[PDB]
Amino acid sequence: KVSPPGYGIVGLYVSIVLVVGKFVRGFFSEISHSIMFEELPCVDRILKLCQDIFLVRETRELELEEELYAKLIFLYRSPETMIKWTRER
Amino acid sequence: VDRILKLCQDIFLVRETRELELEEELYAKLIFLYRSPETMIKWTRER
Amino acid sequence: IIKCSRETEKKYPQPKGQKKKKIVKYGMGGLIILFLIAIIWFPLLFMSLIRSVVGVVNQPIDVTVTLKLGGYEPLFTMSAQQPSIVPFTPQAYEELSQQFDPYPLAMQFISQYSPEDIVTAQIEGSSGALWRISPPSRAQMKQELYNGTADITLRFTWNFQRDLAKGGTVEYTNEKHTLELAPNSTARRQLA
Amino acid sequence: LIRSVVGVVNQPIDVTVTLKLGGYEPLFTMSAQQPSIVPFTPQAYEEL
Amino acid sequence: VAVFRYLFWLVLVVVFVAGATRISIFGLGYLLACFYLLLFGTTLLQKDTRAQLVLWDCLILYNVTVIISKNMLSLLSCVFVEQMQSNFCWVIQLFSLVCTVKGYYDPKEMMTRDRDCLLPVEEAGIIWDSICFFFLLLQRRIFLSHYFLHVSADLKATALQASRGFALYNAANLKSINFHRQIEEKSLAQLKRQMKRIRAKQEKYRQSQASHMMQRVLSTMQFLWVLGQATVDGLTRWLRAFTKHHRTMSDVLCAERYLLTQELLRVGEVRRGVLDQLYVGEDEATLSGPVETRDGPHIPELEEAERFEAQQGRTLRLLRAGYQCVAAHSELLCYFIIILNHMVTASAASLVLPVLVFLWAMLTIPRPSKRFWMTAIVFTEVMVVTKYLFQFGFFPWNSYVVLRRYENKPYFPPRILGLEKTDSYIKYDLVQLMALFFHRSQLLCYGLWDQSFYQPLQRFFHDILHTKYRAATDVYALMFLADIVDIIIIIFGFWAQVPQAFLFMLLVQFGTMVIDRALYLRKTVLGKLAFQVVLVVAIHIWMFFILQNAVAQLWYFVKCIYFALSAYQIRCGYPTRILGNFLTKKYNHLNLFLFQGFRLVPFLVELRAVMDWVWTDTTLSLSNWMCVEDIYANIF
Repeated sequence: KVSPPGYGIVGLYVSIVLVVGKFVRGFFSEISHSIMFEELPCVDRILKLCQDIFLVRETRELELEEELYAKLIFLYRSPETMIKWTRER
Repeated sequence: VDRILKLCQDIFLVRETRELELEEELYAKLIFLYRSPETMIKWTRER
Repeated sequence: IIKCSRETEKKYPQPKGQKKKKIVKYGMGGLIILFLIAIIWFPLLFMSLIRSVVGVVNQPIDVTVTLKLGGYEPLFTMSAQQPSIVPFTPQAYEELSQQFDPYPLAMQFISQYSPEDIVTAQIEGSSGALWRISPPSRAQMKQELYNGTADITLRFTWNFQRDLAKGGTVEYTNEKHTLELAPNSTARRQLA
Repeated sequence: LIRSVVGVVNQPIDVTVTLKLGGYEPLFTMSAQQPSIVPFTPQAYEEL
Repeated sequence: VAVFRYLFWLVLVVVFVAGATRISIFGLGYLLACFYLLLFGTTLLQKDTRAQLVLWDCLILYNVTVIISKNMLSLLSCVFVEQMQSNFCWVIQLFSLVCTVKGYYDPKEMMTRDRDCLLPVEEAGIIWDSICFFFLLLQRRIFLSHYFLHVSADLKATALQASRGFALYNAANLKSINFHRQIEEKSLAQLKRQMKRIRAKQEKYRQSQASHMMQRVLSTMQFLWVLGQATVDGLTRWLRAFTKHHRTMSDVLCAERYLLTQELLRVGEVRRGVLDQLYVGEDEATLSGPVETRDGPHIPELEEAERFEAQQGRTLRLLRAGYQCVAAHSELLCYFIIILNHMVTASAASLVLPVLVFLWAMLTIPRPSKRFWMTAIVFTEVMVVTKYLFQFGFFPWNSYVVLRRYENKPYFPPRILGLEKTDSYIKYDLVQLMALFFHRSQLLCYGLWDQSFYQPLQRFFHDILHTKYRAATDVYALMFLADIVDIIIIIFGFWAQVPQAFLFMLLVQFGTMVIDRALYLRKTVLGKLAFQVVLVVAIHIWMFFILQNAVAQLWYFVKCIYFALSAYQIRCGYPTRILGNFLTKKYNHLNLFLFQGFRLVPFLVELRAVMDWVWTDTTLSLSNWMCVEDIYANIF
């Protein structure tokens, strides 16, 4: 009878199931690292700071841009100031 | 890391006994322990 | 993203207490479970790309037969064709299964074939073909039989036209089947 | 997975020869075959 | 004692073999005699020599008439082809009319003629008739001995000890259920303490809110003898601890059987006076086995008996421990062979027993009843007789040319129902009969044989299933191991129109695992009943009625282990503390490497975290649930 068209391709099944396996494990297993930057209360002050940077980028007063950006970097360099600056009240 | 296993096993048995206000308050303790590494230094000393 | 999540928590506050979630667990958790099992499940596709149209029979079209006496012309080109090429009845399978009793391999390796695999080819022994001659071919066949002691080789070759429309690539399958003719043998003397 | 079974020789089986005078029949179909198809000796390489 | 006590049931095995391996009407008489004596052997051994010898002489007279009637039908060795093709209701293959003597028609050389042909491989059959004749006369010597006069006197004391054996079962079961009662009460006291600890801490937070040859001869001595012998002795120690629960009560009943024989030596009974001095003068050894003995009311020969069986040496002491394990845990052994012959014979009539095993032998909460074991014994006897029939080439579906037609085809309805004319037609049904009757003999040795019609049985059946206070075990780790081994075997089954059936196996395996975590986390016994019922029915239909293959048999063996464990969690209830992960308990070295190896599998940690979120009843979102369990996995 006619067969008009394994061992070297089921290994590529195991390859793609491992790649998608650790791809889904990206979404898990490392979000305790991201708790301190996403599980935070009232975020009103930092939107005030970011919208300040945006309108300063419009009005070309770029010294204020650098000084507000130093406030952002230092807010993301010190999580206890993140706790101060993101209380609820 | 004895204290944080105490806290996590507290959350698990509270999930069993359905006293879920205690679940939310202990989970706020976990989030704040992972929002402040100096409290991580306090809470994970050796003694 | 955080600010919009906090404002939906403000605009639609769930009761600050022991609120078990109703059906959003089955809404998105069951979505995740079914999606992830489907990621385990695509070897359905990996095994549906294997062994699909296996089963189309190689019932041949033509069968030819030659007989070449040495390096000279064949005596026959009997292209036995349809309708003289006849497939089997199931009683023909019964005939083979009854005629090949004392061999177990015969029974097994005939039972490997379907009720359509094995086809006859009723070859006419009466060729309508003038055997072409020449006085070199005339005399040197006579010399190779009477005077020639070198071994004359008699072939017996085949052909099989197969349906390329039924899949497959190899049309023709042939084998040569040589017997030699010894000097002072009975065969050369009768042919002489 | 590259260049594995490269090396099997294409020694032919049959060689035929025709001579067609115009749109009419050939004068020959000389299917020269085995054993009249003969491979080389190394002395034939020496001859070439 | 091997000969004069245990080589009587071996005789009934040889009677069953002479019935089985040579097939005739007289072989059917051997089968019925074997079935009658396997039923009534425990009362045949307790008779007296004026009646048991009369029944035994009827059996010997039967075997002699089998031999002589085969001589009477060796008359038809000469007149053979005259009666062959003339239909005398085809009388040749009734009595297996074939000869063995050389100077005649030369059988199995005129086998070449086939139209209305004979059976040569079942010969005159006087071999097994003479072997049975040897065993029958040897037992007549045994029943006419004084050694059997000790053995039957030993058996009558067990016939008296049936009631106290059931009393010892009652004592151990009350002690075990109260032991689980103490465990549950202490565990709930711990949960009360810990919940008060959490509430006290957070009410403080409310108030704060308110504010030389020898170098390798050492190897070929130590690593040859001593280390291997230590491992063999460790296996003996493991089996002794495996069946101490049976060994202690058997030794207590052994001592009381000694004293009851010394009471039965001249009288029947006297107010159970042998029970008065037995447990009182030795009570520390009668404390682990017996509990309520003294509430209702020293032996030196057994002491030197134990002292001279304690020095048997290895590979006989190991065999003694193995036979004690077989004799103790024999419900599982009967279940093992009921599964095993159905794994081999893939028929539709061998489906009848393991369906009833998984749904009615495993689901009766204390033990299987009288009714199941009598049903299993009667159905195996019916199946032996009905497979003994249709070994005859009478009817045209049993003929040989159509057998060559329907060779290896699971569509022929006798092959579907289990009527194949193969030489090994009894696959494991002989082993199944000896297993069922041995377990009947153990339960007879103890005290164990005590819109409108379906309702008073089944409502009471579920009333047994949902009102007993029985136990508290968690077998889900072992159930899930068996499910992974099912997946491993199915993926090994793709290493082979058959692979499109292993795919539907994978979908149903994933569906069953999902419903298993659902029913496990929600503790629903009712749902697990319905789930096991639908799985036993649907898998036993879909495998055998629709789809032999060794990997399919091996997948079935692991799956039926899984049915045994799921029914063992139908009984023994659910504990009131599921307690999260099973590897996060011991904090060991190997426990760590099993946990990381668990997370190396691609899609288990995802599904464990998601399904534990869906089927528990918390207030967290999905991402909050993930945050907690990632914290807990890192910290473990």
